[PDB]
Parts: sequence; C-alpha cells; structure tokens
Amino acid sequence: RKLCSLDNGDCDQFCHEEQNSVVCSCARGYTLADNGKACIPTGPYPCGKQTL
Amino acid sequence: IVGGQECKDGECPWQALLINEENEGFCGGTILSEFYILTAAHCLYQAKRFKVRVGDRNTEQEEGGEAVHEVEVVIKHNRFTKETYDFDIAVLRLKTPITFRMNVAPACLPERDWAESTLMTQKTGIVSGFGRTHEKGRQSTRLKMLEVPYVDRNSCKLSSSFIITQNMFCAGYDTKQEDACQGDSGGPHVTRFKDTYFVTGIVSWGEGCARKGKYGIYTKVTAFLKWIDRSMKT
Ligand SMILES: C[C@@H](C(=O)N1CCC(=O)N(C)CC1)N1CC[C@H](NS(=O)(=O)c2ccc3cc(Cl)ccc3c2)C1=O
Ligand SMILES: [Ca+2]
Repeated sequence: RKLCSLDNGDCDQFCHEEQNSVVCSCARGYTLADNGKACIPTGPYPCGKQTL
Repeated sequence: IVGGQECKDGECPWQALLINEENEGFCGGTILSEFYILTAAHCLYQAKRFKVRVGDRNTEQEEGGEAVHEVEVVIKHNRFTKETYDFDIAVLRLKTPITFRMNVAPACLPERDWAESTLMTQKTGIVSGFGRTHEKGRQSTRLKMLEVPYVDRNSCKLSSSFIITQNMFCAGYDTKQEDACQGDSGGPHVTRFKDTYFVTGIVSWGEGCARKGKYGIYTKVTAFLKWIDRSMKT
C-alpha cells in the first residue's frame, strides 16, 4: 500500500495520484485546507454531515 | 426497513419522502442540494402526482421542521426498464429550494474512481426509510436506518434468481433478518468515510424482504455520477 492506498493518502475526502504523488480534493461546499489534506465546510449545513 | 434502528435527531438529514395525493409516503429519496432529489425511476410509476417531504422523522406529528416541496421537473433515466429494473434512477428538480436545518441537509456526491476504490470497499453502508418493518405489514411512521454490509459481487449473482447488472450492487445479510423493504425504494444508501456521508446507492429491489439466501439490490450511484451531474445543470 502506497500513496492513495495508504490510509487514503492522509486526505479527508477525495484522493488522486498525480505524477507519483497524492493530490487531495473535496466535495462541493468544502474548501481544501492550507495543509492540502483537510476539507473545510464553506458555509452552514455542508453535505454529508449529520445535523447537531 | 426490517430490523435496524430509529433515526435519532439529526442522524439521517438527507432522507426525503415522496408523498402521494393523499399525503401518504410511498417511496424515499435523497437530498442532493437545495433544488435536487435523487430517487428510483420505478417509484415514478407508483403515483400519478406527488410531492416531496423533508425533515420528517415521525409522520404522525407536526413538529415544524418538516417542509413539503412540489416537483418542477422529473428527470427519469431513458434506459430504465421495468423488466429488470436496470437503470433504476431519477432526479427531481423542486419548484422551491429546500431550507437546510436540523434534520434537513444534503448527502455528498463522491467522485467516481475514489468512490469505487474507497467507499464501495468499506465493510458497510447505511440504508434508510419509512418502508415496511416486516414483509407483510404497513409503512413505518418512524424513519429507520440500517447498517448493511457490502456483498461480494460473485456471491450476489449466485444468490439471485434475476440478473444483477453492472448498474446494481448488493448489500445486506444472508440470513440475519434485516433489510430494506417495500416503501424504502428510491431512498438513500450512503457510506460513511471520516464522519462524512456519501451517496453510494439507491434502494431498488429485492426478492421479498430479509429472506434467507437473498440480499437487497441497489442502484450503483457511481455508474451515474456524470448523468446526475448533467441532470443537475439543466
Ligand atoms: C423481484 C422484485 C420485482 O418484482 N422486480 C420487478 C421485475 C423484476 O423481475 N426485477 C428483477 C426487478 C424487480 N420484487 C419482488 C417483490 C419485491 N417488492 S418489495 O416491496 O418487497 C421490495 C422493494 C424494494 C426492496 C429493496 C431492497 Cl434494497 C430490498 C428489498 C426490497 C423489497 C421486489 O422488489
Ligand atoms: Ca412529523
């Protein structure tokens, strides 16, 4: 197990392998954090989150 | 849903309920965005005219979080066939936008490759709905949810009396008495990854409910992600 096969490449959501390296991305309504791994909800009621 | 548990406050906020002219629930749906609902194409033949209710966990009480939406456009997959339930998918565009709140929020649409390699390879998914709690009973007045193991594709084909196409997948139990059931059709099959729930299936059909040697059959959402994307843009 390497890159995306290794614990999802440490990505919160989508993991892609480009040129032998991990590229994380997020669902609509999320922004990729500065660390390029975490996904931050842009506004209230982000998709896929149970409410309160 | 046969077996499983009640959805507790805020646990299944993407659940949608299709209700007929007489305000009775007959199929489920999944909230994709403020304007769009994902459901099964076969549900569209279950009523002449219908509306969509969201935020409802108990169909017997009027809390204040529940909202009824009229459907503006019905987008049914053109290859849906009654014979096999292949291409069992439809997208509904609502007349007015859904207000997100406690118990009302969309599920995430995943990217195809990642969903196939990461979501569908998880042990389990979660199915939900207001369907029957036993094969012969009446619709549940309470929203229920059930963890369903992903079933090996070879196993599923062997267990089935009918063809399992590449647009379908199987989930559930061999003998354990838990499954989706009548009225759960069109509802969500979601998969949790790091506390985020992604739409992975649509409740489609089964040979009865929770029968020995049989599994629940779901529309494989990953095969229709581009289709869904196109449907939500026009
Ligand atoms: C085989 C299929 C049927 O007659 N058709 C229609 C034509 C056909 O032969 N196909 C194989 C497509 C399915 N049928 C027969 C009875 C069953 N109806 S149900 O209300 O008990 C039902 C509905 C949805 C379900 C979804 C899951 Cl995930 C699990 C159990 C469910 C039970 C049902 O769906
Ligand atoms: Ca209610």
